[PDB]
Formats: sequence, C-alpha cells, structure tokens
Amino acid sequence: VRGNLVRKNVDRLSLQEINSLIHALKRMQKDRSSDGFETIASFHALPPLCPNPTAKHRHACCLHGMATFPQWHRLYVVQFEHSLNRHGAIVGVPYWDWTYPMTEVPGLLTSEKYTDPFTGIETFNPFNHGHISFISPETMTTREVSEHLFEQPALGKQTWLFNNIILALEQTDYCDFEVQFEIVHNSIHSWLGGKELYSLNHLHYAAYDPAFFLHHSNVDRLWVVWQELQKFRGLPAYESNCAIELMSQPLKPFSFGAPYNLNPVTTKYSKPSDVFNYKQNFHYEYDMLEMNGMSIAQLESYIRQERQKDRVFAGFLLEGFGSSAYATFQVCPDVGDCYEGSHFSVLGGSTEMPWAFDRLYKMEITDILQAMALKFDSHFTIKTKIVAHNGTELPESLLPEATIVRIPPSAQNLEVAIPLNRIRRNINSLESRDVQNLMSALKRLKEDESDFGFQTIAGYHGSLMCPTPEAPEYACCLHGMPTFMHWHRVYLLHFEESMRRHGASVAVPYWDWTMPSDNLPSLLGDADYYDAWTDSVIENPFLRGHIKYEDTYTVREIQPELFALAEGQKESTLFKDVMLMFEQEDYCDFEVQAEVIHNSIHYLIGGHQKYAMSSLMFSSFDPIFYVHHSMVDRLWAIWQELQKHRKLPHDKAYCALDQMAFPMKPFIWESNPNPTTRAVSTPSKLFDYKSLGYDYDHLNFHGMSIGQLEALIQKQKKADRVFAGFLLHGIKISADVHLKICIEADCQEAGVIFVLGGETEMPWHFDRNYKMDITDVLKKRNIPPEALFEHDSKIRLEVEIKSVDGAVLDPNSLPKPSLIYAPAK
Amino acid sequence: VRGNLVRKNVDRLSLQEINSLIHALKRMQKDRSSDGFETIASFHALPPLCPNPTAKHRHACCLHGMATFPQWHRLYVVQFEHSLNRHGAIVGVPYWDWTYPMTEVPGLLTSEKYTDPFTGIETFNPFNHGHISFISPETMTTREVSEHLFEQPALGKQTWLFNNIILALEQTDYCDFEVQFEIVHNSIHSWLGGKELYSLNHLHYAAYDPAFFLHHSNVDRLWVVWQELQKFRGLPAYESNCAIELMSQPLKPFSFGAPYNLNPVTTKYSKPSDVFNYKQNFHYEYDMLEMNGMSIAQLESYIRQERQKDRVFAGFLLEGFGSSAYATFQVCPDVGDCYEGSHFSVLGGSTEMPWAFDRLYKMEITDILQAMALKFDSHFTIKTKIVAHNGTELPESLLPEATIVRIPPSAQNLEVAIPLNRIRRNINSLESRDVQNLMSALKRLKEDESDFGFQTIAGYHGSLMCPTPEAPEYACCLHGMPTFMHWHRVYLLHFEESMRRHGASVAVPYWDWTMPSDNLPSLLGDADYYDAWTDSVIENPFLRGHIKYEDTYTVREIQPELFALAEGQKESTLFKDVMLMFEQEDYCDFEVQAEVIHNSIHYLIGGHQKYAMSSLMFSSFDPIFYVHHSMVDRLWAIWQELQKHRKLPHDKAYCALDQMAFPMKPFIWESNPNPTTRAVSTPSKLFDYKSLGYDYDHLNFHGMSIGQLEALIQKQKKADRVFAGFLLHGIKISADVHLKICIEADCQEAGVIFVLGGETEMPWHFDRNYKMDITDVLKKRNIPPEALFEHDSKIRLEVEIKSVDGAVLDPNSLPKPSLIYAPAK
Ligand SMILES: *[C@@H]1O[C@H](CO)[C@@H](O[C@@H]2O[C@H](CO)[C@@H](O)[C@H](O)[C@H]2NC(C)=O)[C@H](O)[C@H]1NC(C)=O
Ligand SMILES: *[C@@H]1O[C@H](CO)[C@@H](O[C@@H]2O[C@H](CO)[C@@H](O)[C@H](O)[C@H]2NC(C)=O)[C@H](O)[C@H]1NC(C)=O
Ligand SMILES: *[C@@H]1O[C@H](CO)[C@@H](O[C@@H]2O[C@H](CO)[C@@H](O)[C@H](O)[C@H]2NC(C)=O)[C@H](O)[C@H]1NC(C)=O
Ligand code: CUO
Ligand code: CUO
Ligand code: CUO
Ligand code: CUO
Repeated sequence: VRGNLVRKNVDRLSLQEINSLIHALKRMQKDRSSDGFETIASFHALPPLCPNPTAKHRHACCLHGMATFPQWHRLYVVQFEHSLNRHGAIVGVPYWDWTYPMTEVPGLLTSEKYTDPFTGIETFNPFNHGHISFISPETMTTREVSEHLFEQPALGKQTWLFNNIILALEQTDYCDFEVQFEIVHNSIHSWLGGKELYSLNHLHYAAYDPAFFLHHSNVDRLWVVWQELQKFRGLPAYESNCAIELMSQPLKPFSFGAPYNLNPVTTKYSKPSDVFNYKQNFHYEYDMLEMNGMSIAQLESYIRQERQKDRVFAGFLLEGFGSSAYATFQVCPDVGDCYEGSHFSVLGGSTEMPWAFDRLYKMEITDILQAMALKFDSHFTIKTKIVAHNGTELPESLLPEATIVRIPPSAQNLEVAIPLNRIRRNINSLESRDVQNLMSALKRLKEDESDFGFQTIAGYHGSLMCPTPEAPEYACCLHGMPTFMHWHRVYLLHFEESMRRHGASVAVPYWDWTMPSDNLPSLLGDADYYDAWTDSVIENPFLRGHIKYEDTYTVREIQPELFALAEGQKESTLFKDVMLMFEQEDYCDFEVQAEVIHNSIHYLIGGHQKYAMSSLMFSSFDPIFYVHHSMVDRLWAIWQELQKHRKLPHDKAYCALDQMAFPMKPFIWESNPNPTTRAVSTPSKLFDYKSLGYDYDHLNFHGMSIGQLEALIQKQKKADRVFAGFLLHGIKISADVHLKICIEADCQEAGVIFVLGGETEMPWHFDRNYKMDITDVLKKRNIPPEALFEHDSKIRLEVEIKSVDGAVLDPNSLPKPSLIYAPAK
Repeated sequence: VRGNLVRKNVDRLSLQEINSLIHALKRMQKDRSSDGFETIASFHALPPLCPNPTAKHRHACCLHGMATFPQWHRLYVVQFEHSLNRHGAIVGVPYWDWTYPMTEVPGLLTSEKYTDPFTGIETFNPFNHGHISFISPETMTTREVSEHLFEQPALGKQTWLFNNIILALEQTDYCDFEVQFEIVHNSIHSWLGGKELYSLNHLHYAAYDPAFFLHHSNVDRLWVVWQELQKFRGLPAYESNCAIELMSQPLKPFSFGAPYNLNPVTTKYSKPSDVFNYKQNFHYEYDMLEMNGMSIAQLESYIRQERQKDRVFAGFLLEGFGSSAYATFQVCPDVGDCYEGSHFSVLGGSTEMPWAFDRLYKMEITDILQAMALKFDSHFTIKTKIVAHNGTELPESLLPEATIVRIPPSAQNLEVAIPLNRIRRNINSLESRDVQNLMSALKRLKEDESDFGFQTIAGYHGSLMCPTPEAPEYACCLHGMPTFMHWHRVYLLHFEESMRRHGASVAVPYWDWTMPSDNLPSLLGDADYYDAWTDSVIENPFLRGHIKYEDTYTVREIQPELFALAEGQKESTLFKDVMLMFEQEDYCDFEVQAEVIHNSIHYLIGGHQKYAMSSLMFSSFDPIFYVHHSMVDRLWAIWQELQKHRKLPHDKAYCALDQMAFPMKPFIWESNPNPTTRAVSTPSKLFDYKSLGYDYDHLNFHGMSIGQLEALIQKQKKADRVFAGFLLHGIKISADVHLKICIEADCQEAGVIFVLGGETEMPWHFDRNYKMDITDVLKKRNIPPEALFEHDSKIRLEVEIKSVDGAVLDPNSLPKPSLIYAPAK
C-alpha cells in the first residue's frame, strides 16, 4: 500500500523536500524516545550496549574491520531512516556522493541557520551539528575540513576518491571488495572529522554528527552500485561466497528485540545475510546509481580498460589499535630523493572491538613509478609514517611494513566505445553529410597558412629538412625500414588532428584497392561540386594539392594497370600479394611486404609524372596520399589483430630496437603545432592504434573474419610454393621492376615490383628481401618446381628496370632476385 | 544497435562529460559544413529557407503559435544533438530545467572562458555565446537577465514558472496543453534575452545562442513529462486527437531530403506524427523525468489536489505579431486600488509566419483575488498594459481585452499522501514504539511551563478566561451549540501542535468505546512503566493530569456501567446511539446527537468527582480528555464522509451562520503560542480536517465501509421507531438524567442521558431536542406503538435527574421528554 522511500542526491533536493527533512530531523532530535536521534546515535558506539546492554564490560558496538561492515551500516541507516519517515520526512536519507569531485561541503550540512521559505521563520539548522546529551547539554559535535576533500583532477592525475572507489568497484570477491570499500569510506570520516574530539573522525562520537547518515547513505549507495556490477558480471551480488561464518551472526543492537530496538523490521532482518535484499526488506531506493556520472555499464568498461594496463600496487596489512589514524607512505628509490606516494585513514575508538584484516589493502602506485622512471622489479622501497588522532607518531611499530604487488596486464578484447568522429571508415560507405563535412574541412585546412596548415604538414613528409633544419641534404620521412609504418601512423594522426581543428567530424577514410575497382572513388576523383548554401561552385579539396614552394599543383596520371591490378575477382595479384604479407608472423618480415605493396599504389595512381603520388618527395601534397595511408594503416591493424589471434606479439616487435626506442624526427621538435603528436612520437608508443584514440570500422578482408583470414593463410602454407626474393634499396628515384620467367628463350608475365624514391631521399636498405610467389605462374606454364633444381632444365629471371622518368630505361643496378622454394610444412 | 544518448541535467555533468561536450561544440562551431552550428541555427529563423530555400518571398521558418510547435523543436534538437554526437560528445544534449527555482545561470553557459582540467589549456567557452556569421564576422549573441529568473517561493506564494508549468501539465487535451506549454517556454526567451536585439528573445537570432538548445532540451523533457502524465491517466501520449490536420504536414527544413538536410533520420521522421515516439525514432533518453523533484505520480497528485480547489482564471486570446513582446495585466475592483496581476511573453520577428491560438491562454488569479477580499462574480475588471521589444506601448487595440473564467471545484476523492506522524490511529493498533514516543512527549509537554505547555493549553478549556481577562466571570469552551465540534477540533489541533514541539511522531490516538471493552486501554490505564534506557521507573503521562491553580491531580472514578454499556457488541446502546447520530443529514441535528453522546463518556469515566472528566471545568486537565476528543472528532469525520456519499454538504453547513463567521475566542487572541491555530480559529475554516493536515487510519464503523454504513442506516429507517425528546440547557453543574417508561406505576429501564457543566460555565441552550429511541425497550415490554395513541391505554414518561455529585439529587429543572412516532418511509 506504500511505495519505496527514495534516497535523493542532497543537491537534488527541492525546497519542499528540504523543508520536511529539516523539520523531521528537528523533531527526532528533540524526541527523547528511542525513536530519537540521541538514542539512534547511541547504537553506533559511545554509550556502549552491544555485548548486551547489561554486561559488566562493553566492547560495543558496531562492526568495523570485518566483512560484515557494510551490512551493519546498511541496516543502521534504515534504522535512522524509518525514524524520520515517521517523524515526517517525505523522502529517504539523502546522500552526497564523493563520486563526483568536491568544491564545497553541502549547504544543508554546513549552513548554521535555516529559513523556512514558506513560513519565513529563521531557525537553527538541525543538520549543522549534533548534541551529545550524556556528556553535557552543551556538547556539540564539531568539524574540521581537509583540502583533500576538495581535490580536483590534474592533467594525468585523478582525485583520491575517484581512483580508490574504482579500485574497490574493480574487485569481484566480496571480501576483497569490502576491504577496499571500507577504507575508501574512512576518508570522509577522516576529512570532515579531523583533529576534533567529538567528530566524524572519532568512532565514539561520529554518529552524533548528522553528517554521518548523509555520508553513509552514499556508502550504502556505493555497495548497491557494486551489487549492480556483480549482477552485470554474472556474479553473486545478493550473496557472499566468502566470510559465510559471519553472515549468520545477527546485527547488534538491532538484534535485541523488546525494549532496546523498537523498530520491528530492523529486528526481523538482524542477520547480515538478510540485509542483502535492501529493496524488498527495507523498502528504499536510490534515484541514481552512478559513479561520477558513469553508468554501471560505463563503469565496468572503464574497469576492464584499467585491468588491461600494467599495474603495480602497495599493500598494507591493517590491524586495529583503538584510535583513529592517518597513514602516509612514500616511494623511495636507491637514489636518495623520495616522492610522495599516497595516504589512507583508519577509524578508531577506545571501546572498538579488536579487528584484523585478512587481506592486503591495495593502493595504486603505477602512475607514480612511471614518473619515477623506474620499473616494478627495480630497487625501490616504501616508507610509511602514521599519526594518531591524538595526533602524534604511532610510531612505525604498529603496522607491518608495506608490501608491493604488480599485476601483469591481462590481454582481452574491449568494447571500447570510441567517439563517432575518431573512427576511420570505408570511403564507399560514407554518407553525404560525411562527404560535405570532409570537403568543407579540408578546404579550410588547405587554406590554412598557419603551421597547423596543409602546406606545413605536407612538408613533414617530402620537404628537405631532416635530420635537423640547417644540415641537409636529406629527406625527412621513414622508408624503407621496420619503423616505416610507425612514422606514417603519427603522420596520419597529425593529419586527423589538423582536420578536426577545422570542423572535421569524420576520421580520414580508407580506400580499399585490394577490391576490384573500375574507377577511382568519387570523393577522390570528382573535380567540382555545387554548394547549395552559397550559389558558389567549389573545387574538390581531395583531388589537388598545391606545392607552394614549387608553384605547382600535384598531378595524377593514372596507369591503366591500377584498376586492372585487382580483377580476380578475389584472384587478384594484389589480393594474393597482400595475403602473403598477412602470412608473416614476424614484424620485420611483414613490414617489407607491407611497404612494397604500399609503393605499388603510390606508383600506379600518379605514375610517370613529377609532383605526383609516384614521386616520394611530393606525394604527400596530394590529398589522396592520406586516404591511401589510412588503408595501409588498416592493413597493419588487421595484422596486429591477426597476430593477437595467433598469440604472437602485436604491441611490440623484436626488431629495430635502436629505432623503436628513439622518437621520430619531424614530430618531436619544438616547432610542432600540436602537443599530442609530440607526445606519441616514439615508435614503441604508437604500436597500438587504440591508445592513439582512433579505430577502424571495420577490420576484415574480403568478407572474411580474422578467424577466416588465418584459416586460409594456414591453407596457403599447406601448399608448396616458389618465391623470387628482391633485395631493394634507395636508387634516388622511383622505378618499376618487371619480372619474367623463361622456360628456354620464351618469357611471359611473371610479375612487377615498384620502388619509391626521390632526388631528395633518405638512403635506405632493406634488412631482408621482398618476396613474390611465382607458384601459380609455373603451374600455368607446366614448368614443375622440382625441375628448378635440375641443371639440365634451364630457367632464368630477367628484370626490366624502368625509372619514373620514362622509360628511361635504367641500367641494371639492383641485386638480381633469388629463387626460394618453400616446401609445405 | 548503439546505446541511447542521455540528456543529463547541466549541473549533473561530470568534468569528462563537460569536456567532451565543450570540444565537440567548439568543433561544430568552426564546422563550415551543413552539419555545423551556423547552418543548424539557420534552420530556426533568420536566414529564411523554409517555404523553400529558393522562393522570392520567404515566410520562415520554425513552427510557432500552433499545435505542432513542440514537434518541430523536438526534431530540431535531435538535429543539433546528432551533430555533436558525431562531433564527439559522449552524452546527449544537456537540459537546464526551470522546474527548480533559479539562483544562477548554469555554469557552462555563463563562464566566458573555459580551462580544460586535463590539458590545462584555457579556451573561450563555446556555450557563452554564438556567432552570427552572415552579419559582420565579428558579431556575437548577447544576453540580458531579468530578475524574474531568480524568483523564489515566499510564504504562500510560489514562483511564476512552478505555477504555470503545472497549469500546463494539468491539461488533459494536447492542444490545451500546448497553448499553455508554449507561453511557458517563451519566458526564458524573454528572461535570458531581454532588450538585446541579438538574443534568445528575438525570433531571428535566438538559435544562434547555444543557450537556446540547453533550454529546449528541457522544453522537450517537459513534453515527455506531459506524455508520461497522459500515459498515467490512460490517455494518448503518443498521438494527438486534436489538430489532426497539422500532424500530417512535414516539418521544414528537415523535410528537405536534399543538400539542405543531410541528416537521414531527421528527413525520414519529418512527419510531426512521427515525432512522438522519441526513444525509438531518435534514440535519446532523459536522466530523470521530474518537475521540481516531483515524480509523475507525485505530479498528478498535486495536480488533482489543485483541481479540488475553487479557481478563477484570466483568459487571453493571442494573435501576433510584429515582434517579441512583454505582457502585463492588473486586477482592478469597483474601487480604484489596483494589485499586480501576473505577466506573460510572446516570441516574434518580422519574418514570422502569421499565427493565432484557437483557445484562451489561461493565467491563474485565484490566490490574488482573495487578497482583494472579493469573490469571482463581483465587480472587478482587468486592465493590461503591454510593452513591446522596442518597446513602445502597444495600442490596447493590439490585443483583445482579457476575459475571466471561474473553474468550479471538482469533488472527487484524493490520495492524498499525508505525513506518517499526522495520522490519528486506533489506540489499540499502536505499536510499542508509538507508545513510548507518545509518553516521552507528553511528559515533556506537561513539564512544559511555556505558553505552549500543557498547563497553559489545558487552561484554555476549563478556565474562567474567556473574553475578556479580567472581566470573566465566564468560562471559555464552546458548549452546547453547533460550533461545539469546531471549537474542540482546533483545541485538539493545538494539542497536537504542542506535542510535536516535544518530539511526538505520533498524532493523538482515538479510543473506540462503541466497541465492547473489559477495561480501559493500558495507554490510559497503566499507572507506571520501567524505561530501560534509564534505570528509573517513570509514571504514565496519560493519567492524573495536574491542575496548577487548584494544586490537585485529576481523578478517574469509573462507573461500572461504562464498560457494561457496550456488551452488544452491535446490540450495544452506544452503537445504536451512534447509528442514530449518523442518520442525520442536517449538521445541527447531527451536532446535538454527537455532543450528548460526548457528555456520556466525559461523565462515566470521571463520575461523582470534582477535578475529573465529568467536571466541565476540569475535564481538560486529564490527558484522556484529548484521546476522547480524537474519537468524537473521528465520528464527525465519518459523518462528513457520509454526507459527501449522500451528496449532502460536508465542508459547509447551513446552520447558525452568526457563529460560523466569527473566529473563536481563546485561539484568535494575540496571546496564542502558535500562529497555525490563530489563523484557523474560524469555524468556517475548520470544516474539512484535511486542510488542517491530519487524518484517521481509516473511517469505518464496526467493520462496515462507509457504503455499508449508509446501507444499514437506510435499513433502520425502514422500521417504525419511537423517540423521547429532551430539550437540554445549561444547569450550572453536570448531571445524569435517567429515562424510565412506566405503563401503570410499573417502571423499568428506558434509558439514560448525561449533561456536562460547571460552576464556571458558558450558559447554553440547545436549538433542538436530543432524541433517543425506546422502540426496542417497548417491544421488549410488549407495549404496542399504537397504544401510545390510545388515551385509554396507560403509559407515561418519568425522568429522575440526579446531579454528578451523588446523589445529590436535583429537582427537575429540565423539560420532560416528548413522544415522537417516526413512520417509516
Ligand atoms: C594519544 O593517543 C594514543 C593512541 O591511542 C595513545 O596510545 C595508547 O595509549 C594507551 C593508554 O591510554 C596504551 O595502553 C596504548 O598501548 C597506546 N597505544 C599506542 C599505539 O600508543 C597515547 O597514549 C596518547 N598519548 C597522548 C599524549 O595523548
Ligand atoms: C531569381 O528569379 C528572379 C530573377 O529571374 C528574381 O525575382 C525577380 O524576377 C523578375 C522577373 O521574373 C524581375 O522582374 C524582378 O525584378 C526580380 N526581382 C529581384 C529582386 O531580382 C528572384 O529574386 C531570384 N531569386 C532570388 C530571390 O534569388
Ligand atoms: C518597435 O517595434 C514595433 C512593432 O514591433 C514597431 O511598430 C511597427 O511599425 C510598423 C511600421 O513600420 C507597423 O507596420 C507595425 O504594425 C508596427 N508594429 C506594431 C504592432 O505596432 C515600432 O515602430 C518599433 N519602434 C521603433 C521606433 O523602432
Ligand atoms: O560508520 Cu561505523 O563508521 Cu562509517
Ligand atoms: O609513404 Cu612516405 O608515404 Cu606512402
Ligand atoms: O522555440 Cu523556436 O522558440 Cu524556443
Ligand atoms: O467538551 Cu469541552 O469537553 Cu468534551
């Protein structure tokens, strides 16, 4: 016949709601009955009554430092709640959540006086302080506020309450949770109470402060949130697998029927095992179960994200000592300088029941060690100083010295709910609004003459500038080496960033040329369009790049073979070539294949022309260059996941360890528009693309899930194959290498290799030889591979080297290819 | 399948949420595309594209002053919403709700600059203002804040928004809702915008200010509330039964599926009929659906409560307009003195499509009309002076002079959700805690030496202090007359009011003596109890009230027949006495029956003693007095309920109007502790007990519902009955009048009557004769009712009047009874 009481946010309360709350607490404070505040406050600690109120010695009263701590305080809150429902509150016990960052202590808690808006009569605010009746009629609770409460997020840093609550919500075991949970809860006792004798910081006098119940309203809310989490994870939220022995022992003093606890329902559900079902048993709800505005789903995702990182903790073993105290620990390396670690607090009183935690209470020091430039396994110690409520050093003998525990990263897939503008999608799938946004954006970026502008970022690739501005005689980008992929990843990110700066809600799209295409995609090919908002006709920003120091626009002379490269269907050399690339389980072995095939598209779309995609020095000026590299980057993305699928390394590579360590030249300089690319300049850092903040929808090749990709790759390794190996290097210009096999003197159609380069080039030499399989070619000509080993049967390889210059053709410089027979294993 | 966007409260936003929002809007503002801010803001008004973007003359653009106003703007918001979701906002469009009273303008709107907490980078706040690009490039929106924004509830009065928001939600037809709903929405346009030309108050430029959208996120929410309300009532929420003509016509410019709207879902759902299902079609939710913290259930309860009241409205027929305007009306009586009436605003521009409401926009004037002490149908006029946006006074001819409408009170039962401590309960149903609460409070109250204290409030009835001290020579309480019930209603209230003042969470219990009782209920009967909290034994506060000026404690000498009077239990004289009381459909007829039965109990528990319940002058000092009057008051409450059921007057009476008008003497005096009893000292005010704020656990007699009571009452009238009529009046002392019918000098057991009085009394004469039916006594006596008409047959009536003091006894100073034959009909 009656609906649940709702515990609203304190600052959510209306004038009508506040009014009833204040008047209700006012009456239940003047109420000398057991239903009154002095009496309810007495349940917690100081006038002790819990062994039994008649006992000679009383170690009473409340449960602290044990798994049953949350239940006692839940039921204790419903005790206080039922009282002011009956004393006329229209709402349940409000909470202020420390889940959000703090600016001020709540008004209804701090304001000395209260004016009833409806009667206009100013009165003392019942929530400002509590009276401790038995000591003196004139003994008020008092408070002292720590700056710790009002902490705000820094650049990388997050507030103490945010971090430790999440570390608590992180737990999947109740007892593990409860330990972290309780000590987080100790904070506001510690931060509002302070050094003051009759306060939240003293176990005895705490419940006499009205704040206690607004506080623990939120403590209980956190537990429900954690309960909600356990339901979400398919775990037992309403039961406890650990500490089962304590779930039977009924909650005192509530367990006392007859004269001491008059509330019927509270007595009935005195077993902590019955306190689990709060909504059915005690009939109260929360308006919102949110941790800092996060949904239970948003919460769990965050948690799982945090679990993926490599984390190291400090562990403390906590035993009660009969007083409240504040703990400070520092991280100290072998070198003298010590840095400030963190803090935690204990709640305590002289009549506290002795307690000992059966677990380690963990605190996270990972961000601190990372700033200390020292890893988890390297020589650092923790010193801890703990002051009493009194307050003087405890000293140091009290708590066993802290332990340190690192948790290894756990490799598992995540949601990860990337923003809508940071996802790179197939250029064919783009909607019209995606098109207009991009085209409007790129024009502004090109017209941008600042350092963020298109001219400058185009210059990072092909201008004559690296290694340093004054010295070269050199070209800046990275080819052809293991860190080639890495360089163009930042470069692409740098482009994405500059785009958003001019209103791009669309990440740079990728054109998939591995699929059959009769023509260039419209976004890249189309010359002009009619804007409707002006009567003006605008030229497509994606089809023409201006090179300001050469006074020329880029040119695209598209070789007929590009469209003809991939018409299998699915039987395309380009498909087969890429599949051979995916096969590689080594990053370096994968990289050469990746870059050579990447050279192909450069050559064929801009060929036989200077100031084109074919020309390494100027290719970055053509806006397709970026659309192109969004594709090769995605091809890498597929491979990283392919590797992750095979358990082989994805985030790291055992290659170019001298390279991977060092940051990349054009980006790290002080002369860089955005701080973000400067930050991630190092190859090791940008190995994984998710941490960089973008993603591809989606990662799959020709309608094959990654399970299917590896499946056919295993199928290709099962057949005997023959390769031609090419050791490639810088020839200071672009070229096409044609390969053709001769059975005797007759030679037809073996294959083609493209090499990128420029007049201004960075001299490069490949660590190994690029492969291209002639397996299917030999089957076509009935030249059996085993006959390759035969001296009588004569086969030869001929290369036709023709530079971009046209033809020219070029004398034979590059090392001649090698035959590789790869038996199936 | 992407998760719904949530429209959060502004103040609820986390730092991360504010961050993603600010950067997103920052981007989409620099977005020159159609997806950008400048283009979307155009959709509303000034660069006018709406008839079609290419027309010579363009009536553009947004729908205003018509039924489909909410659908256009709902769709308009999802337009703006999807932009910044795609521009990277993690949350939906925040709302700023005026449902709560205002103190300030919300933060992300009012701060000129914003510093990213995470990067430490200070930037200009994108929500502070908007750019109007087609005017000068350095042209921004500005604001001007009216005092009206920050209105707070003072005494009985409530803020403009609260009053008028609810008036809108009150509506049951969509069109009637919409008309009120929209003028409400116009307030913040007028209040945030002000005199400024480029502001929210000018139709043209409003949407260029981002504040518009936070505003209209709440506007939509309010409609969703109203939708949710209509769902509660079993009415159509997702359809509109009125203005079906308009619901078909697609919303422009959204309707344009061309370069003008590149949003797919927006074009598809450009039908305003399609705009209703927001969650399915547009995929956005609200964090909470609450009007000033009130739930939808709480809302309708308030709304229904307001429908029971008698209300009068001023009506305005709104056609417009050249511009935005501010309207002001005053209420003026026959005499010249004017009071401030409310105000309202309209939104407009030079390019607005002509509009006319087909109904009256209602404003409420009931509260203020009362302050002018004049009724609705009487001699008063409304003059309105309306000033424009420029603003020259607009000619009275511009808007038709206002009309005035009175909406009659709708009599139907309500919820009404009364506080727990203000419920008066059957004394036997009380739990152990209510008992302890009652006692502790009464102890404090009797101890209380203040004017709020028991000595002073009990002195109100039994003194000797009626107007004017020290003239009396008089005695104050009101017996015996129609206003007897009224006087003792306030008295009981005054008693409750003072009890709460000492921590009583329990309203005064009623003890039902119509039910058979072996002894007095322990709350009244038990002498002492042992408090467990203090080792002391305390005596029950409910017996032996102390009388200060007589230095004597009251005594209860209980006559043996009181418990024996009700041995029926339905056959009990008391049930039959009360059932006869309920039968009266006139108030005064009801009053005499009630007050005589009232005297019966007063007399029998404290009989034959001075300083007792039987003594009129000192009955008030015995605590059980108040428990008794809780019972008779409940009897009156049931009677009132019956009158309502019988469709006869309940809240009013056609009896003595001389007495009903004047305030009552002990309470109205400036020498009264609490202002609440002073105000309601008038008998007219006290008629409905709910308006006073308390209630009874249930209104039912002997297991009969109020329907069953009237059913049995009709049953009794269906038989022939014989009464004896006693005209009673003030003799200066209490006495008991025994009725005895004698056939022929043989007399036995006819009935009994009691009358209350004291040395210090208020002289009283009853308006009628008390009736008591002897019909059952006669049928036992085998005396035919028709033999009463026989002169030949011998029967007569004798009264042996004995004083309260045994015997003493008194001579016959009261008129002898009259025989009344009531033929059944
Ligand atoms: C201040 O507080 C500390 C913490 O309680 C006191 O330390 C305890 O004092 C009791 C005697 O009252 C001893 O029996 C305990 O062994 C002490 N425990 C510890 C850990 O010190 C301390 O005595 C107090 N001193 C002052 C100056 O107030
Ligand atoms: C485009 O259409 C006409 C011009 O072709 C513009 O309106 C007028 O056209 C008539 C002839 O049909 C002329 O006599 C008027 O002098 C024109 N008026 C103006 C103001 O140009 C029309 O304005 C044009 N559409 C717009 C508004 O851009
Ligand atoms: C301010 O606005 C009002 C109307 O918004 C102006 O009055 C309008 O004047 C035009 C003539 O140019 C009339 O056609 C309109 O009917 C008028 N509006 C109404 C309803 O009165 C007024 O002139 C403006 N004030 C100034 C001087 O700027
Ligand atoms: O309540 Cu027992 O301490 Cu937080
Ligand atoms: O590699 Cu330098 O960019 Cu295609
Ligand atoms: O809606 Cu167009 O005006 Cu606020
Ligand atoms: O009537 Cu004034 O006392 Cu019961």
